[PDB]
Amino acid sequence: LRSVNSREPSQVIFCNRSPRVVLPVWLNFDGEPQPYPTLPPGTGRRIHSYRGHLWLFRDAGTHDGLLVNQELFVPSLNPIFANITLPVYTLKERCLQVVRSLVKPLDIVRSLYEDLEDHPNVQKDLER
Amino acid sequence: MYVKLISSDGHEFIVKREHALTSGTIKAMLSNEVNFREIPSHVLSKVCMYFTYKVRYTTEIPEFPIAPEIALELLMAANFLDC
Amino acid sequence: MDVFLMIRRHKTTIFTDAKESSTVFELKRIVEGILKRPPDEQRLYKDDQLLDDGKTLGECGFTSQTARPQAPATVGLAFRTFEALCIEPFSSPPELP
Ligand SMILES: O=c1cc(CO)c2ccc(O)cc2o1
Repeated sequence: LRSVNSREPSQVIFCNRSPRVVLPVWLNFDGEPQPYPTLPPGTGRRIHSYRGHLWLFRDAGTHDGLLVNQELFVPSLNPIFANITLPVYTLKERCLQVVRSLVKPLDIVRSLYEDLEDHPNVQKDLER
Repeated sequence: MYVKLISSDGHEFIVKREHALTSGTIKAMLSNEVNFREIPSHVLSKVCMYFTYKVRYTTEIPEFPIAPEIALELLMAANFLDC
Repeated sequence: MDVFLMIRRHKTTIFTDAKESSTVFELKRIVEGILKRPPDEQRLYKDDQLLDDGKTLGECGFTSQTARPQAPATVGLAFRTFEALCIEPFSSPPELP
């Protein structure tokens, strides 16, 4: 999973249709994730990218996964609109998100202990 | 077609059959009433709200609200029901 | 537009949707199919206010933007003389750990 060094400019608008602070992540030519400045909720940003480049987006504070144009965003030939939205989380994952935000890293089963500690992470999703 | 989901404290929630089939655990318990000995009403009502929320949004999608007081119990129920 | 409701009486709660243009009587028909009671033996309430069979749900304050799927509006139900409106509250959550 890497960006194609096409050198063909592609105009892109990062549109945050989510209540989260979106963190854009660019996968460089070696697959390494590169973070870009964050987007407050409901805000947009015109950015300069290239054709064949790879972008994914997360919650800047918790790294929860987000959808762009309903996982990976690849700028194509022209600007292209990147609609970042909340996915329909599972009720379990949604509960884990809320509990994670109220407790620092409980009368719960040992299996759910590891679920709370298995934070969302870009490197883990990249292997997936 | 509707099914009945009974909480631990006796509350009887009547939701659409296809809504309840979202949880694989509930489909096994139906194959039409289900009694939940471990899930109180203030948790099971949120689960049913999630069924409608999931079927409707699966337009911009709003956040599913979870009050902090019910987060831990809803987590255990969601883990058991695998939804 | 769809409105999302909890029709509640005693320890019963029905999760269903309806059109904002549908009438109170048509909602009683939905209840009839589920609880096997005719509309003439049903009273519907918004909080404490009795709803008239001819008025649409939108007229009664059940709008698509307030009766949301993740937070549905509550319609009180009362069966038949007519019993008083009784809605058993949900259990109380424990103290915050
Ligand atoms: O809502 C609940 C609350 C608990 C415990 O408080 C609970 C425990 C086990 C289970 O399988 C489901 C549960 O659901």
